[PDB]
Amino acid sequence: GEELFTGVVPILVELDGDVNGHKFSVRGEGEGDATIGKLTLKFISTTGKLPVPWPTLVTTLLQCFARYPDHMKQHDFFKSAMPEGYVQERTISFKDDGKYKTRAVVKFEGDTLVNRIELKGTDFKEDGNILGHKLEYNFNSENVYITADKQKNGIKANFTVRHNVEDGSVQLADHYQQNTPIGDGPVLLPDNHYLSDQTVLSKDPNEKRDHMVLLEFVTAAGIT
Repeated sequence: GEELFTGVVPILVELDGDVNGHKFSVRGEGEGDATIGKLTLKFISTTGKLPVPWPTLVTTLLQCFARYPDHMKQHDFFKSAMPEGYVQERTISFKDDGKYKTRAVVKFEGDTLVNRIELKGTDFKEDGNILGHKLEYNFNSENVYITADKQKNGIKANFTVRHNVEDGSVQLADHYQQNTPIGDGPVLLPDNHYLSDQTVLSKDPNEKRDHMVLLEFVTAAGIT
């Protein structure tokens, strides 16, 4: 499990989405290095312009690349489910707006870690932040809190992303998360801990298509 992440791992992310009827498709590529918990990814909208703001998709677009310090390595559920993988399901509720419902399959295909995501959004107002494209191209990073769910044999996470609106307001995104392993072998189930996130978004100056460059540092903490 954790032996699969000792070196740099190439990454493929494929996303199919529909929000209030607006279909779109996103593909991402890059690499991960869990020794330093580093993610470098570039996503592109293959269906033209994205009908939602890119920041709203950052959390949906590989926590198995988190660096768990040595003293916490028995709490790494994500890497314990590899190579057969795990299913990541989320419900991202946007305040005074709609919600994303995502289901992702995260496993290895050879040496490549593949994240295949289906996203469905409903109840979005066309003049509100998301569909109105009123969110700034930035990201406020915080901690993701993880608890074990022994009965369903996985984990759960509950965190809230704050999106800066162009007018100075803040659009909240309530994330409920579940992860369930695909394989039947036993996995590591953790005590309560958290992932510390550092996220930067940027642009590729030579990329003509609607895209987003993503740099992520994910580290576990909360257990001494």
